[PDB]
Amino acid sequence: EWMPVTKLGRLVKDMKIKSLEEIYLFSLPIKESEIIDFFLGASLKDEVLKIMPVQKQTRAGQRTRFKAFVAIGDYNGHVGLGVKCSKEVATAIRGAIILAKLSIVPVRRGYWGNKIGKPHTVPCKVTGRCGSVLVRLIPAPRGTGIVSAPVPKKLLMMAGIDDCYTSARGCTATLGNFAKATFDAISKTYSYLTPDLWKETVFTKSPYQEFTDHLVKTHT
Amino acid sequence: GRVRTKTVKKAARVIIEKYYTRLGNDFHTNKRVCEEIAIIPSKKLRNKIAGYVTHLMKRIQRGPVRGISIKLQEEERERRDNYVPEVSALDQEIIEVDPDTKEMLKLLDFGSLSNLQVTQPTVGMNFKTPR
Amino acid sequence: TKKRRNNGRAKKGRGHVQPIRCTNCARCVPKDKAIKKFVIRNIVEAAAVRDISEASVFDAYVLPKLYVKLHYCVSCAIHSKVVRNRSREARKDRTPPPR
Amino acid sequence: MQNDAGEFVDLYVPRKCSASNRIIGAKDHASIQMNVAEVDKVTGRFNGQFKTYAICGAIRRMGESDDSILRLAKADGIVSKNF
Amino acid sequence: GKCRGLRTARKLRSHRRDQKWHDKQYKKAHLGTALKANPFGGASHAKGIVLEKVGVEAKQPNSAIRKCVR
Amino acid sequence: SGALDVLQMKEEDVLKFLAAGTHLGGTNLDFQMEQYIYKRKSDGIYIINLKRTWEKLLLAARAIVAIENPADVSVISSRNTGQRAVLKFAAATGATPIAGRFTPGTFTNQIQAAFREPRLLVVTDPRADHQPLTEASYVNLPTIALCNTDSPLRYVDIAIPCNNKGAHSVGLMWWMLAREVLRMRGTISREHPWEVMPDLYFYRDPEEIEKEEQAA
Amino acid sequence: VRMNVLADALKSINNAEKRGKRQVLIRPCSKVIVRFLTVMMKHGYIGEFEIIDDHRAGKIVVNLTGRLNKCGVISPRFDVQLKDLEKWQNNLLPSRQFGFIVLTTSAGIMDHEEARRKHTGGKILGFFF
RNA sequence: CAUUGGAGGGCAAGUCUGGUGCCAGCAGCCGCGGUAAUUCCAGCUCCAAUAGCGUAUAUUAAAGUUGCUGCAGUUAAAAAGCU
RNA sequence: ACGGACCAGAGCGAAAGCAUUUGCCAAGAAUGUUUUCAUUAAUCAAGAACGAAAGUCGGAGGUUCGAAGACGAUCAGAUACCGUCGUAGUUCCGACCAUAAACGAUGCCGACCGGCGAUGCGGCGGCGUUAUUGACCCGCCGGGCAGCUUCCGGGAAACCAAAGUCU
RNA sequence: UCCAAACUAAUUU
Ligand SMILES: [Mg+2]
Ligand SMILES: [Mg+2]
Ligand SMILES: [Mg+2]
Ligand SMILES: [Mg+2]
Ligand SMILES: [Mg+2]
Ligand SMILES: [Mg+2]
Ligand SMILES: [Mg+2]
Ligand SMILES: [Mg+2]
Ligand SMILES: [Mg+2]
Ligand SMILES: [Mg+2]
Ligand SMILES: [Mg+2]
Ligand SMILES: [Mg+2]
Ligand SMILES: [Mg+2]
Ligand SMILES: [Mg+2]
Ligand SMILES: [Mg+2]
Ligand SMILES: [Zn+2]
Repeated sequence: EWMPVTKLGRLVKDMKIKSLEEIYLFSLPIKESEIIDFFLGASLKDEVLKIMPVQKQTRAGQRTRFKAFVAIGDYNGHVGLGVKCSKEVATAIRGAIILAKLSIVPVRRGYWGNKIGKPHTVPCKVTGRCGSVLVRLIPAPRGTGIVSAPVPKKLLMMAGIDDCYTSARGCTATLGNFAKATFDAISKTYSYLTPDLWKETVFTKSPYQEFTDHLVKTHT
Repeated sequence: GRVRTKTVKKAARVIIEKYYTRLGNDFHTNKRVCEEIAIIPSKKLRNKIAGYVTHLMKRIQRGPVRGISIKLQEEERERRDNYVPEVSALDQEIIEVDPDTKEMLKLLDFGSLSNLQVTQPTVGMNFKTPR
Repeated sequence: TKKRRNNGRAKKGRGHVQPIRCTNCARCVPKDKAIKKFVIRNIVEAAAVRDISEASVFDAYVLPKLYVKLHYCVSCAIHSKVVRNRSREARKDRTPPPR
Repeated sequence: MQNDAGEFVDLYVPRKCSASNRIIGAKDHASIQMNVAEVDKVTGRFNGQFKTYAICGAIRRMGESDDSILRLAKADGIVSKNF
Repeated sequence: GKCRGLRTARKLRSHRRDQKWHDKQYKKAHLGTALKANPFGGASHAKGIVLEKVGVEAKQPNSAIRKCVR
Repeated sequence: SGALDVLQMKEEDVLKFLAAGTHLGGTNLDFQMEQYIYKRKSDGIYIINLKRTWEKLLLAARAIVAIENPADVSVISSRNTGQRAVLKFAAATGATPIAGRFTPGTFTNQIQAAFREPRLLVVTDPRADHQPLTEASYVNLPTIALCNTDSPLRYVDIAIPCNNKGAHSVGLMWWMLAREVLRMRGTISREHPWEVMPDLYFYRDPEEIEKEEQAA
Repeated sequence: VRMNVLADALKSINNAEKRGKRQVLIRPCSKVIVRFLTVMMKHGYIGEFEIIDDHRAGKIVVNLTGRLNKCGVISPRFDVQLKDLEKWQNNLLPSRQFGFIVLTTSAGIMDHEEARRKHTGGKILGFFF
């Protein structure tokens, strides 16, 4: 019973966009959860990272709402992270899955050395930065595993990063800035320009452009 | 303390847009109209809605009202909108320019263009406000 | 924390400015810190100007002025309501109040 | 980009800003990709062809995307040389 | 900042050796004053003689009587 | 645009630009608008180079013809000197006009009523229309702007150096733009003038209206 | 004062890179900089650079391709043996796949992959990636 | 005939039952106990590592809390009054 | 004794600090320069000069003000606030003393990195006004004190064009 | 610009 309300949501439902790669090429702002449910559905696994209570002092006692940290992502290079504060536990956990789905980013995997098989670790030394926390991701060799704190390990496993050495800094006792600084790190593995990507970009035309005809008789 | 709430002001504006042809400047006439075209639950509300329509009828009669589209007024400010005089305002055939305006036209390669009578530039350089 | 970018005074390229005394309570205030108020209040109080001018021995006699430059400390200028407290973004505003 | 066998092991190759040669990221939502129409050399009507330029958002937040597209179109000769 | 030059090892080694004294765990393990002050004398255990049974009151909010020996 | 003699300026159009006063700029100058300026006068007024503003205006026209659905181009003027020209622009070219107050979230708040997702923005003034320029940086949306000497060119992607302050010079630059859209599409021809008479687009003052109703 | 000319050269190239500029002035030209830029240019991170002679320590205009992430110098020029070179590799370079440590060996100013081939150590100048 | 420690949280494992009622006690740390104790004393269960396992003390990592790699020094500890 | 108004987010000084007129003495920055020398430099344990106020020791002087002191009030008390007197001190000359929220709570030298409008000094250029080389006007260059503005970047943030160029 | 000081050891959210 999902009716899309966006121009991008119409082309997804009408079987015109075949993967998220056609969206991530053009940096199109995802504003609907079902677009992620359409492609990556029945492959995503969720996990609640922490339910922390926050309090607002009022003139009649305290106004406690509940804040929810939800990790999402299939184990093959996509990770979201959603934060939502609500008055109820189940209300917060539901809505923070949506915000986690609207932040699915691709994770570029790379090789430590001797590029044999499938890419298994981070391509180079990246570093996230959130709050006082900076989380560095160092490329490990093959059977190393993820040598890290238990909070970003749940984020790095859900990217299909098999191998990483992790350095941390700052107050990692707050989980919010320590989950985001991890999420800021793996979301710039594509933002970094290696020598592999110096070949000039051929320009494919935009999905709002290569369906102007299918779009105008249906979405209008 | 006679301030009218939003449920009276919102209902009165939708009546006039739908039924401007029936309304006048009599309260008691529009009192009978407002019960004819509307399911108003109470009589004391009915006098307030009719009392604010008749107040608006004077403002509509003098000029336009912010939020109310009158088809007599909307379609006849279109003559203000769709207006073209018999001569354009641009075809002047003698255009007062500066020597710097003329000297750019030479670098624009239109120095052989017609007159565009130059004016003497002001010798003051008094163009800034005192601070 | 720091509340104003200058420190409530106009001392930038020097080390020490000479002090003056508050005209309301004689507190030593640096000269750039003090709330300066130049008043050109008339000496006549225009409720009384139509009595002084009808009683003059002249006909066209412009009444004189009174030129007092007042100084204030921050304590007295607030208490006299010469100045007021402002919002955090409204402190960053140096245009004087209009006339 | 590829393992030593030659298989392209990637999800996608990202675009590069055609004025700064840096990666247009996944969530760089200020990054545009505009098209400049091509006209024929005789009548000046739209023939169906176009040039594609992409400007990343940081160059766009800098306020230099104006001169950037202006320089990228003087290389194709779309803008006149005597600008 | 810090000196980085290639012959500054003495400046770096001596500044370090002076600034080691400004934390607690180095200071008490190298003065010998605290080693002089604990009654074990650098040992883990000691045998003694009970002189007296003493009652020690607990610090608040706790409100018990802690049974100790002198 | 392109050193094609069919796309050149055709001096008929120069007398329009001098009669409206499009070559006149402000007394102060933005550093990024420096390349479009010819020379400052004696009264502080900068002179806009008309060769520069002809190339960008034709560059701006190529960006609109590259849009397939004509209503994907959205045109905004919040300042009243230009609200008439925007409506009559989209009446010809088929664009999507937003006259008056631009409500925020029009491009970002996907649940409300007026939520349209364009592919191109054309505005009148970067300082006055800063709000949709700011929101166009959230949705990958390139913007064309009419710009003066003192305009901040932040999210402007094609700037047309003009006089967007006078009423006669706002409407002319919208008129010259609409004419070059329909010529490049081939809808109207360029062997004969166009039947619109460019003072159709000019903003007329409310006291200027009623003073000629007895004259006309 | 200015103690190190190579450091002020590489800091100015690094600042103009992230500002997105195309060209950059490098004030005083030494021959160590020129030999440093060619190693950056043979591996293709910078364009052609023009050297300007003004009858003192000249100036260099450098074309920037937009490929450089970080050109850094190492102070002091620590002597590096071939035994210790791989420990500098995983402290300076972001990956084992790209990036170079520039050495000055007796056979000239070299990147670190060439010095393994030639089997020689040297003092470290800087790095770029 | 398998012990040694635990079961509020850190931290794997019970809102079980009985006693005690800021007492006796526990508790490295935050804490628990003043009459319905998820923490005491016991029974039942359960957990952990196992012929081993607690506890005290020196010490190393954790500690980018001594910082060569690698710390800070506007307001958190801190740039000498100035040359 | 003190130098008001003029007197400023203006100047000068290493900082402390510096304001009536005129004369004398020595200093100095910045600018100008197709002069000269040719690395003479940068930062600095030890050492050295300077260092408000209060205080100390000698002389001189003491108008104002005023610790201490004495009263008058207020007060439950009031050896405080407020008032009335008033020592040392405040003033100068010659020695000491070496500390201040001695603060931009921000070492110094150097490089690079956004705009914009002003300001002070020096130089240069430019329509015209005005006086018998100055005064205004429009810019340019360099050092300076600052401001506004910015998603440069940074930061725990407040905020900083430096506290930026730092995993 | 008159005065205006103090606040269970008796605990359980
Ligand atoms: Mg001082
Ligand atoms: Mg436990
Ligand atoms: Mg240790
Ligand atoms: Mg370590
Ligand atoms: Mg520390
Ligand atoms: Mg402190
Ligand atoms: Mg200091
Ligand atoms: Mg005077
Ligand atoms: Mg010393
Ligand atoms: Mg003294
Ligand atoms: Mg004496
Ligand atoms: Mg008294
Ligand atoms: Mg004294
Ligand atoms: Mg001190
Ligand atoms: Mg700092
Ligand atoms: Zn006072």
